[PDB]
Amino acid sequence: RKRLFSKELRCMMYGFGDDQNPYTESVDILEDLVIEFITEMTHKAMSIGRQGRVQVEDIVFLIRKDPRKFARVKDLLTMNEELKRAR
Amino acid sequence: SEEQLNRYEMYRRSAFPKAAIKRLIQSITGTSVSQNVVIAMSGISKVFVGEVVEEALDVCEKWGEMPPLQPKHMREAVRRLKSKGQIPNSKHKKIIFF
Amino acid sequence: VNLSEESARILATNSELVGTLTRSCK
Amino acid sequence: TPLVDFLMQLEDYTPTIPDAVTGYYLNRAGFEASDPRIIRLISLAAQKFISDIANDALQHCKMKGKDRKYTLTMEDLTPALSEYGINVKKPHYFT
Amino acid sequence: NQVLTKKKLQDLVREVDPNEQLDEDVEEMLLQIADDFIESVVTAACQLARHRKSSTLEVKDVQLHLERQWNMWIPGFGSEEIRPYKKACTTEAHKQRMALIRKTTKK
Amino acid sequence: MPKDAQMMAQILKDMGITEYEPRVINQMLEFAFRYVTTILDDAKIYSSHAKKATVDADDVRLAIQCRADQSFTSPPPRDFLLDIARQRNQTPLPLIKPYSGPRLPPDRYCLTAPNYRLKSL
Repeated sequence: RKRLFSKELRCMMYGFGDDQNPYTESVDILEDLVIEFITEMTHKAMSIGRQGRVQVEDIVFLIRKDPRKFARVKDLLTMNEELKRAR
Repeated sequence: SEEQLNRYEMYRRSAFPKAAIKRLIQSITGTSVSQNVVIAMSGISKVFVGEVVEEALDVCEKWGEMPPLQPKHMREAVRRLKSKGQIPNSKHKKIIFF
Repeated sequence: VNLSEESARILATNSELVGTLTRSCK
Repeated sequence: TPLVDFLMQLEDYTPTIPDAVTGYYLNRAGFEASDPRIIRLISLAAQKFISDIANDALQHCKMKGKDRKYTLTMEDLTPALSEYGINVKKPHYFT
Repeated sequence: NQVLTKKKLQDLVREVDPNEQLDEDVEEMLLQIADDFIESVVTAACQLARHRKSSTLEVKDVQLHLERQWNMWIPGFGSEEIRPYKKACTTEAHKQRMALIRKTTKK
Repeated sequence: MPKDAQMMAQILKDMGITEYEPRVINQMLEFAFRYVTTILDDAKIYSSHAKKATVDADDVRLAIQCRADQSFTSPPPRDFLLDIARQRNQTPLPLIKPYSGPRLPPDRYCLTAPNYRLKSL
């Protein structure tokens, strides 16, 4: 595997207080957390609801585990409609 | 100040690209996903990165080191997050009654 | 057409400011 | 400490599990509960544990769509228990 | 030929609470859990390598023992892209025997 | 009575169990269903790890042996209990002080403690 999140993740670590120039072996770690996080929220999402990937079951795991992932997914679903109402 | 305004710019404008996560999720499902799935899944993973870096800078502030983040503060970040159940692993069948 | 060219300008400045030199660590 | 300041929010609460039931299961576990506020805390913490398994099984049932009466069938409780450390595996069709 | 040397262990305690000491009864046991942890990882990762008919211990079977048993995901190594997840290979014999439990129940 | 509940009574009769509750046979069939569907759980993880199509017998043979340490861990063996004892059985018995009142371990190993409780304010 190559790194599909090498330049994007360096902007994000700067966004949360790291540095303007993070180490390469620290973006090596964070790039493998995200690929496992998307895998271990899709392998468990294809057994709940139905054997597909509708987003009405992505919102189930975010409650009762961490409320920040739920309060930041209700903002991305509300603002999808306020950005199509403007057109 | 003049660094807080640059840091707040990177906190909001940065995102994983939707053209790659839609390629990444569909390699796990097999057939297809929707646009409102990729919009949410690209947004939760930014919170999860912000769950680690905001907590890996608590590991670095606890020990006697500076802002550059070594991997010592990053393996410790995943260790402290997993002990509070924040990092989900669907390959460890846990058992609470013994 | 305005949405198509201005989307890549939020990311083009995200390759000029952050991450100028690449580091490593022992 | 949060455990003391929470206990002032417990003087108005009354759990479903009675104090004689909880006060007996602590006796098999190894102590006679003298303070009746410790019995009101282990019973509330164990009432909350049932109230999340029976609630995740409800949202498992309301995610299959039937909307009149919700039956607590094993098909909704068995995936809802696996999120905690209860792994039941019931057989069917004994040959 | 020892792997942990009682100075790396002392810094492992100093990073948690710097005003804390261990006893030599605790140090001689904490040096022993790592001695027993190393052996049980390897003794159950060699057989996964023996299972694949190979003679090299890769990192893909030290992963599968720690994840399944010890609940440890070591991040900074990376794997290959996981194949599309097969969900239910329910067989025909189960599709016809479970279609007899419902046939007696409602009819 | 299915053919595996008719055989579960034969197993208990072959032991020293002549009088059992009738709920036991329903319990020993749930354990026997949970065991084979946990071995075949691990035998499907190991077939995909060696990247084969079916579940062969060498996968089930590994899945049996690689969960006889955590699911069914044993009491310690006879060759280990002899070596632990025969170094414990070589130190002499100590002598006893004449008048020590209640004879007890040091205070960090006993259960004697001031044993406080909350002020019911």
